[PDB]
Parts: sequence; C-alpha cells; structure tokens
Amino acid sequence: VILLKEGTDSSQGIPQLVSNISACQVIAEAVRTTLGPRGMDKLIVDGRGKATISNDGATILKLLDVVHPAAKTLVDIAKSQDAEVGDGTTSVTLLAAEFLKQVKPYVEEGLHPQIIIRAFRTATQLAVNKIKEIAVTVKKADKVEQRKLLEKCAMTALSSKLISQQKAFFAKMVVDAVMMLDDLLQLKMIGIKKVQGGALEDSQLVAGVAFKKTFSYAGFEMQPKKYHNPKIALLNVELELKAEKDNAEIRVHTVEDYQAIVDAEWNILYDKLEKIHHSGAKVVSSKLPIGDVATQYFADRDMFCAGRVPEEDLKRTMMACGGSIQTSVNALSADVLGRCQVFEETQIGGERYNFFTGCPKAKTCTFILRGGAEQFMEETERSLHDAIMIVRRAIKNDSVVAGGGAIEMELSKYLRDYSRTIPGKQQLLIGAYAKALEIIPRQLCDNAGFDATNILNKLRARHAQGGTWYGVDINNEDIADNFEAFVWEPAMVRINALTAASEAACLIVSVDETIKNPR
Amino acid sequence: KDQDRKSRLMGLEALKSHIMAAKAVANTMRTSLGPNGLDKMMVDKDGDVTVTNDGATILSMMDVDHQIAKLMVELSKSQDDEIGDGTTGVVVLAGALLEEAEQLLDRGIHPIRIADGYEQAARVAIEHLDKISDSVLVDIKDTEPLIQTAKTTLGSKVVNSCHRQMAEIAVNAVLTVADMERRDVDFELIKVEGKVGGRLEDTKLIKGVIVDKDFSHPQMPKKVEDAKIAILTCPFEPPKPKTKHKLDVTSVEDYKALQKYEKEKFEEMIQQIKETGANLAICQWGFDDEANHLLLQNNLPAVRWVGGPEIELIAIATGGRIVPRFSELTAEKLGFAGLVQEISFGTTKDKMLVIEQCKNSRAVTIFIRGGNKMIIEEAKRSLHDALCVIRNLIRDNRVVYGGGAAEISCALAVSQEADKCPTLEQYAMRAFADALEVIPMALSENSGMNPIQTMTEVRARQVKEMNPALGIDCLHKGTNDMKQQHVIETLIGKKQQISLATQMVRMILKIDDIRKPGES
Ligand SMILES: Nc1ncnc2c1ncn2[C@@H]1O[C@H](COP(=O)(O)OP(=O)(O)OP(=O)(O)O)[C@@H](O)[C@H]1O
Ligand SMILES: Nc1ncnc2c1ncn2[C@@H]1O[C@H](COP(=O)(O)OP(=O)(O)OP(=O)(O)O)[C@@H](O)[C@H]1O
Repeated sequence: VILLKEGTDSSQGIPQLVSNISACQVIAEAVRTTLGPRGMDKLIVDGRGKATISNDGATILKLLDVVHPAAKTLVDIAKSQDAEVGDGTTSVTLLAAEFLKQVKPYVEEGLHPQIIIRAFRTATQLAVNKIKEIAVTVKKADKVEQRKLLEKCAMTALSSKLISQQKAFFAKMVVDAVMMLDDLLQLKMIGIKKVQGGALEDSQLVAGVAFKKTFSYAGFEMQPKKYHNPKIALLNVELELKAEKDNAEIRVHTVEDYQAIVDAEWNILYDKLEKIHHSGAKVVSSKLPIGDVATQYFADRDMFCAGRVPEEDLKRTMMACGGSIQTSVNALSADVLGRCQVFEETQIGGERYNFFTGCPKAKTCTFILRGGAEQFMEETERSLHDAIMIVRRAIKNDSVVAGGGAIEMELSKYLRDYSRTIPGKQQLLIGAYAKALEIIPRQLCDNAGFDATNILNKLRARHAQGGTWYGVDINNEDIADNFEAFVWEPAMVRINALTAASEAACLIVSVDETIKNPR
Repeated sequence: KDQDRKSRLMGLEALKSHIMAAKAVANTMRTSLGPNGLDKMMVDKDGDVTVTNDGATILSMMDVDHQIAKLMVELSKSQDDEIGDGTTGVVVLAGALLEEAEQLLDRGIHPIRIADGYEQAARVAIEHLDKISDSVLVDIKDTEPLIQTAKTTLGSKVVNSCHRQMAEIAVNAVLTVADMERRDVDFELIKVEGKVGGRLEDTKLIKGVIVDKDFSHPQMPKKVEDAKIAILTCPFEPPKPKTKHKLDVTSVEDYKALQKYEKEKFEEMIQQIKETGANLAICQWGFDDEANHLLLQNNLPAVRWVGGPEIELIAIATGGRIVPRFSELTAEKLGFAGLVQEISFGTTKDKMLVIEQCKNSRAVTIFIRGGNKMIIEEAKRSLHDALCVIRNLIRDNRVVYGGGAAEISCALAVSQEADKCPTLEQYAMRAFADALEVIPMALSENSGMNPIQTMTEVRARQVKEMNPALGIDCLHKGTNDMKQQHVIETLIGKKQQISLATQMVRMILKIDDIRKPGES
C-alpha cells in the first residue's frame, strides 16, 4: 500500500530511447512532403473554424503544438533557426529525425547512446571544414555584372510556374526591388499587393508604399492627387457624421438646446477635422472608415483623405515616411507627420490606389500583381517571395555552395570515405551518419513526383566519377550541375543547419529517463 | 496545447478522403445541370421553405463541415461575377476531374504530376476555344442580336413565359451606366427592387433612383419637372431630436409662448427652401400637420420617413449631398432630376417615389413585379445572370456554342494533343478529356435520355459529318446543332469555367493532411 511513484510517470533504459526516437519521426512526417519548391501543402484549422493553407515549415510547427516532451525539443530549434539565419525550419526538422532512424537498430543491439553522441560531434565537426573547402566565392567571376547574375538564379526558381513564360519580366523586377533597399536587407521591407484583373504583363513595381485602398465612400471630382511635398498623417480616428464611437446624446426637454445638441454632435466631428487643418496634413490616412461629410471638408480646403487603411500598411507607411502613428488628433503635429516627393491616385486595375514615392526613409517597396484570379496571385506572391530570398542571400553571402542535394551527396561521400579509415565504434555510426544525410536529395525526388530510386542511383554514380556540384533538377527528370544552372545556397546556412540538426539529434539521444511531477 | 481529441488524416487514404469529400458535392449538383435541372428543397433554420435549382444558392446555403467541401464554397465568391451561368458546371467539372484522378491515384502517380498535367491540358482547351469562337459585334455596335442571346439565358428558369420584354430591359440598363467602347460595366450602378402584385409584363425601366416612400401629404403635387432637390436629415419644421421630442408645457402661459415660438420656426424653414431655389425637400423624418398646410400653398412637395440607406442611394444618382441642417443649404449640393412622380399599384398603399432623369444617366434601377414574393427574388437573380452575359459580350464579342458543343470539341483536341506528351503527365491529359465529356453527358441525363447513347452520336457528328461542332438536344427540339436553336455561351464564361475547375483540383490534390482539434 506504500508506493514510491503514486502517479509518477517515469521510465528509463533502452526502450525509453526507442520510444523517444519513434516519437521524433511523427514531427518529421508532418513536414516531410513540404520540402522543395514543388512540395505539398498542409491544411490546419484552428479552434474558430478558419482553415489555413500553407506549405511553409515554420507555419506548420507553430500550429502543431504536440504535448509530447521529445516533440517540444524540435520546436525551439525551429525558433532558434529563425534567429540564427532566418529560415530553414523544415530542413533541420527532417534532418534531425533521420539521424535517429539510422541509429535506431544500433541502440537495440546493446550499443550505448553516449558512443553515438561522440560520433555525432565528430562527423559534424568534419562537415564544417568540408563545406568551407568546396565553397567557392563568386563575386566578379568571368567579368559579368552582379545584376545579370541575380536575374539568372531567380529565373530557375520561378521556372515551371504560372509565370514561367514571362519569367524574363519578373526576374528584372525582383532584383531592382532589393537594389532599392539599403545594406540592411530584410524580407519584411518589400511588401506584395494583389490587384484583380488584367493579364500578367500589367504587373508594376511601386518604389514606395502602396495599399489596397478599399475606401469606397464618396469624395469624387475634387481633392487633387498631385502634391509636391505633402504631410503624411497616420490616424486611427473615425471621421463619420453618425459614427459608432463618436456621438453625443443629451436628454433635455427644451427646444432651444435641441439645435445645440445636434451642433455639439457635429462639433465632435468638426473639431477633429479642424486639428488636421492646423497641422497642415495634406493627406489623411485613417484605419476607421471616413464618412461622406469629412470628404467634403478636405475638398474645399485643398487636401486629400482616404480611410479604411489596414494597420499593417500603416506601419509600413510609418517606416517609409519616418513619422509616427498617432491615434488621437490633438497630438497631431510635425513630429509624427511624414513627407514624400510624388503622391498620386492611380487607376491600375480599374480601382483607385494610393502610393507615395520619394520618401526620405524609403526603405520599403510594394509589388503589384495582375491576374485573373486571387489564388493565381496568392501562389505568385509566395513564388516571388521565394525569388527575393535567393537574390537576398546572394548579396549578403558570397561564399555559396551548390543546392539541390549536391552538397548533401558530396558530404555523404566524404564521410563514408573517412569512416573506412577509422577503427572502432566510430565506423558504423559515422557511416550511418553519411547515409542519413541522403534524405535531402531523396525527399526532393519524392515531393517532385519523380522516381526516387532512378535518380539517386544515377546521382551517386555521378559523384563517384568526380562530380562535386551535381544534384536533382525540379524541372527535368534527370540530374544536372546545379552550379552551372545557378541553383545556389550560401555556405553559412548549410553549416548552421548541420550544427542545429546534430544538436537536436544529440539532445534526444542524451535523454534516457523522463521525470514527471504529479500536479 | 490540445493534442488530445484531434482528428488526423495522413497517408494515401487522406488523398481518397478528400476525393470523397468532393465527390459528394458533385453528385448532388450533376442532376441540377442545364435547363432541365431538378429542383432542390431548402429547409431554412427557422422553418421557411424556398425551392430552387440555381447553383449559387446551393453553395451559399450548404452548411458543410469538411474543409475540402468548404473549399468548394470558396469558389462561389469569385465565379458569380465572372461567368454567372456555369455555377453548376464548374462543380461537376471539378468533381469528375477527381473521379478519373481517383483512378490515376490507384496507379501510384503523385498529385503534383496530376495538378501540373491538368494545367497542361487546360491551356490546350483554352487555346482550342479561341480557334472555334465566332464574333458577333466586330467593328460595329448593335442591339438586335444581344436581346436574342439574352432571351436564352433568361428563359432557363420559370420566367420563360415573359422572357421577351425583360431581355430588352437589361440591354438598355447596361448601355446607360456603361459604354460599349469603354468596356467597364459596373454591377453596383444597376439596382433591382420589386413589390408583390401584378404580372411580369409590368416591368418598367426607371432611369434613376426609386425609394418606397410617399409624399408628406396626399394633396402634394405628383410631378416635379425642375431639377432642384434638397436632401436633408432634419425636416423643415421646429427642431426635433432623433428619437423623442418630449416638449414640456406647464400652463397656458407656456403653451401660448411656445406656439408663437414654433410659428416662427414654421414660417422660417419653410420659406428657407425658396431662398436657395429647391423644389423637393427629401428629409429623413416626416412633417407635421401645420407644415403640410404651408407646403401646399407655396407648391413645394416633400418626402417623409426616408430611411438610412435610402438617403445615400438618392444623392449618388441625382448628384446631391447629405446636408445636416438648414444652415448649410447651398445650390451646389441640390439634386437634379427630370421627373419625380409617385406611382401606386392598385389598392396597395405603398406609393413609392419614382425619381427619373429622362436622359442618359449613370445609375439605373429596375422594378420587377410578380404574383408571389418568391418569384420576385427569383427574377432578380434571373436578371442578374443576364447582366453578366451582356457584360461578357462587351469585353469580348467572340462567343462559342454552348450546350455541350464546346465541351465535345474541346475533348477531341485535348485527346489529340495528349499523344504528343511523352511523360507521366500524358495520363493527366487523357483524364482531362474524359472529365470534359461529363458536362454534356449530365445534360442528356437530366433530359431523360440515355447519357452514353446521346454523347457518342455527337462524336460521329463532330468528326465525320462536319468540323463545326453540334450541340446536344436538351430542350427536346427537332434536331441537333443548337447554333440554329440560338443557344450560345460566352467565350470568357467558357474559358474561366475551365480555369477555375483546374484551380480547385490543384488545391485539393496538393492538400494531403488535415488536423482538426476538438473540444477539451
Ligand atoms: N530551384 C531549386 N532547384 C533545385 N533544388 C532546390 C531549389 N530550391 C531549393 N532547392 C533545394 O530544396 C531544399 C530546401 O527545400 P525547401 O525550400 O522546401 O526548404 P527551405 O524553405 O529551404 O528550408 P529552410 O527554410 O529551413 O531553409 C534545399 O536543400 C535545396 O537544395
Ligand atoms: N436551351 C438549352 N439547351 C441546351 N443546353 C442549354 C440550354 N440552355 C442552357 N444550356 C446549358 O446549360 C448550362 C447551364 O446549366 P444550369 O442552368 O444548371 O446552370 P445555371 O443555373 O445557369 O448557373 P447559375 O446557378 O450560375 O445560374 C450552360 O452551360 C448551357 O450550355
């Protein structure tokens, strides 16, 4: 009747590790098919009933939330992958579980897990020095300008897509968008907007901030668009006559104050409009909708107004204009006002759009898409976001390696040759570490629908002859030199993915007993 | 959190489960295809009964819980503005594409090869539609064949008995708010209202704005020819608040003083209409009996009890502005109209206000009538389907023969071009040719004929007899070749029917895992 546990969940030994190895593979199976540009997307619905459609590995693991202990160790590695390099959560999640799969029969035969720890620290340290030797610095090779080279890598990334016919036009726009930025490159600075209707040739690139402008109220035939130096105001105040938040209800029984009651309710709107006139804001941007009466106010005062602006586009306008977002109207002064050189109301796509050009802090851009469907523009937005990512990493890091499994099949060949010259327990473990690194060219053939065994048998035969930069091709169903086809990746992200996958595989192997407190 | 009680579907069986979620939507609406489509009973949440066979009412009311079936609901938000005629057509096309893809999934082909193969065969079927399309209004504008094509898309429903005079109305409504050379037709500039009583032949085309409000007094004149209309929110009277005045009187010394204070307000704001130059006084609230006696003597009519959105709908068409009080009265914000009249309907006391401009306006309203209220909401959607076909004719006067004629000729060109594709997407191109034959096969099944016997007779007609395509006799007419029967679809409506069907199969086949957290 006297128990030591009394509800304490605890177990140790060999099958506690086998239960932790197989529990690691259920997280890798959630992001196994999402690898590659042609990968399958997952459908995740929240508690409210909204379905989310995405194939990004960072968005899948953030909405999984598995209560298993070994599954929580793959979450913070994907969190640290965003801080170390910026992306690569689906690469280190798949690579961590395949390290444990190849050593899973070796644990059951009686081998100690600490010897597998000493092999993972050894082969990963050799993989760091092997990457930097094969990595070549391509800065001014063959006397070609870097603007021509940046259009070549985006052409292969945008190939086999909806805009694969007109990829020559889309490759020149993604290079000039990053070239418009400063030395501090960021994917959040270049925004993508969608305009329904028209062919694919009508896609434009805004040098500044452009938003959807769903303001469909009155205000035509006045409020001229062209301004030399307007004062950009970012508000969050409703300017309607009968607003849901700004009203005045006083209950008197006199007929003299009944004129003053409607006048006091109008004075809430009029004093909020008079403070914008004193501050000198030529353009009025508000999140809440603006009524038809306030549009008649700025029409005679030679100013512009446009409400129903999202708060995401208001913060991008704040980073462009250099001002500040002010909710109230009495604090509206020149400290929070912005400035630009060109502002105009365009008629691209049949609807009205507003955009600023010539900001002093113009570090943000806007990409306008044109097409016959919004889901055509939704997949074009994610493909152009992928086209910006390959261009951005080529400018920051010059020392690059060949992608497409070329650096993974070369690391599998060197670590297999090093294992044959090492006696002891490091031969069967590092040799299993080299075979576990072949899951990146194997899952790239699985998600692309190709023959996974017909390509990988010819890919390893190409590496055995002396091919150091041969990998899989997403367009053709054969192997190709990814260095000649401009399929690149920097050496620093390939190194940091290997030291994160080896650290995530070492944390599972070093755990042998689970302690749970009853509460 | 919440890992327990979470539904999961992964592996190969999750692919067929998404097919079975889409096969249930297609098999329900393969019977409601064409003019001989079977009706559907709709049970409302509170107990009302409304029967129809329209496709846009099925997808909006089908409360489905599967997310694959919820993706079939999402296409209706963008299809009704584009095609308007093939809402039932794209659902059976997206379903039959997954029917042969279910056979292709048994072979072991990845869905990223099927979704790319369906996009490969869709560009062949789109290119084949442009070669077989024929023009109508090249190099000139005309209104005579536009009414004949509008009579076919309107008479597919129960309103075929009065399809003649209603087809001329939708042509003149689009040509007023939009020009054929501008090719910018706005659906928001065309409004449709209706009231119970009358026949379908009493449909009148009102070039302007209509509101269901009468005058402030029965002795008011029913004809305003001058284009000066004052649209305000407070009536020309002693001032009253929005909800309750509640004037307090103490004795006869306060009643005699407040009467003279109101008699000045009854004399000022009534005469304040003549200093600006306005004739009609459209106010949000009504007028009193003392104000209605003064409006008769000075010949100034007024509209009472005008609602919230009824004010803003008038000032857009007449070009006016919402004036808050009498102090902001200017002649620039006054409305313009050619004829303001009140039209009654028998013994009914509706007496709506008919504001006409008697010219080419930019906002035209259509007033339909009928013997039941369920027919008025049916005829509003019936004219809305006619507005999209005329909108498709303006953007492209090229048209292609529908009724199964365009679907069989597209299936011949795709199957001919499928042999020139030496890769694993060849089976997806032959899958697109088999799914294209299902829409003319479901047309003959709903007509009560043999579906396979009617289909393959046109295959010998569109190949051996003549290279122009022939239609399928759906309305039990004399013979085939529905070009002579004047059943012709649009080219934009047929191209976007193929593109939206390929878009939905691509999003369904790429989805391979669903995670639904339950309750805890
Ligand atoms: N255009 C391309 N052609 C061939 N292979 C490619 C191409 N782009 C990427 N790859 C390969 O796909 C792998 C990564 O696939 P994917 O883009 O799905 O993950 P990821 O988003 O890069 O992961 P992470 O965000 O962790 O970096 C890389 O190993 C790379 O070699
Ligand atoms: N008189 C006719 N003879 C043969 N086929 C016809 C005839 N009229 C229409 N069709 C065919 O029927 C199809 C339309 O089917 P259906 O009436 O089920 O859809 P719908 O109800 O018009 O769509 P929506 O719900 O958008 O109105 C068209 O593609 C056309 O080819």
